[PDB]
Amino acid sequence: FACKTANGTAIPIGGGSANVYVNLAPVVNVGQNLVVDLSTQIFCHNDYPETITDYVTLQRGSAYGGVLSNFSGTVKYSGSSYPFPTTSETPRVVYNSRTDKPWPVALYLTPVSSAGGVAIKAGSLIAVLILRQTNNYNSDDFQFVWNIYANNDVVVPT
Amino acid sequence: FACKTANGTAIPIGGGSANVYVNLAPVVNVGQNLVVDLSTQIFCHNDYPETITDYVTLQRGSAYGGVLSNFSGTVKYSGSSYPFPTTSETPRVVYNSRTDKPWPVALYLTPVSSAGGVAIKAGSLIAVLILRQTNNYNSDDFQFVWNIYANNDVVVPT
Ligand SMILES: OCC#Cc1ccc(O[C@H]2O[C@H](CO)[C@@H](O)[C@H](O)[C@@H]2O)cc1
Ligand SMILES: OCC#Cc1ccc(O[C@H]2O[C@H](CO)[C@@H](O)[C@H](O)[C@@H]2O)cc1
Ligand code: NI
Ligand code: NI
Repeated sequence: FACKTANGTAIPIGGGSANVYVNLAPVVNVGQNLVVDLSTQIFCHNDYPETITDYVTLQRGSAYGGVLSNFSGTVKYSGSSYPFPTTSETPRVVYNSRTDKPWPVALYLTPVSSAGGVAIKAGSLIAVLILRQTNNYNSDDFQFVWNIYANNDVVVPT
Repeated sequence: FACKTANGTAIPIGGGSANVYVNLAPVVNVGQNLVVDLSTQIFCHNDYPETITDYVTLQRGSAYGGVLSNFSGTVKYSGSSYPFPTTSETPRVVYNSRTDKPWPVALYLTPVSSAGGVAIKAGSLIAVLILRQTNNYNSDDFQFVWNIYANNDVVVPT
């Protein structure tokens, strides 16, 4: 089991850490949502699916920088929604193919009501998402840690 | 099969990730190349050359930060040249000795016409190069992920 990012990098068997740079809507008004869809960015696969089932959770999601201070939101993982920053590990999603498949994580973020002007700075860390991978085969229990960065400023107009 | 960097770190049998810092020409004009030769830094060896042949490709090369935004380039891998960021996995290089041999990868980067001022920041991630290793012996298929960082600022004069 290993993962890769779009036009990007890989975190190999055994886990590790990587940076993911995402383009964000440049303007988001109070009452609109900023959507950070990692399912187009992070892809994973099972290396021996004919005998091994891989189990993958979002063990934890935390907010940083402008997202931490100026937005509130939720995280959607494989079709269910949870608080973000997270309060517990999600249910497992099964990976059972050698073909790269999306990690089905998306953040749905909305400006706090007093936010105005530059709410997220270009180049800044906005989130850390920990993918936890286990299996039905051995004692493997690995973390794949994704540091998520904004490529551009996001402005909340006034 | 494992790899190390000169005065540096190691990625052991089975693959993994490591960080590599490179010195860059401090001033580079439109129409000139920054040459980043990793073959003097990254070295690999075969752990059982008497019965095993190791096959090593450049699986993917990706650009980040100032290189992604301010440069275009190519990669030379074992005597052939390709676009960088890459568009496919290269042909293989054979490793058949216990003696350290260079991984023969070099990047040639040239500023785009909008580059001006500090086009690459000191300390910043500039590229990821993924070495994929297999053999003629078993099912081993491992990735060695090299994160390339700039040691110094590179300026594009205006
Ligand atoms: O002889 C035939 C074979 C084989 C094979 C054995 C283990 C293995 O582990 C990785 O791939 C597994 C499956 O994706 C993971 O569950 C492990 O955590 C680990 O990443 C992958 C392939
Ligand atoms: O009885 C003596 C023996 C033996 C032996 C079997 C496998 C092996 O794998 C490593 O070294 C091999 C050769 O470098 C690699 O192809 C593998 O992927 C792995 O890194 C090394 C030695
Ligand atoms: Ni694989
Ligand atoms: Ni060795």
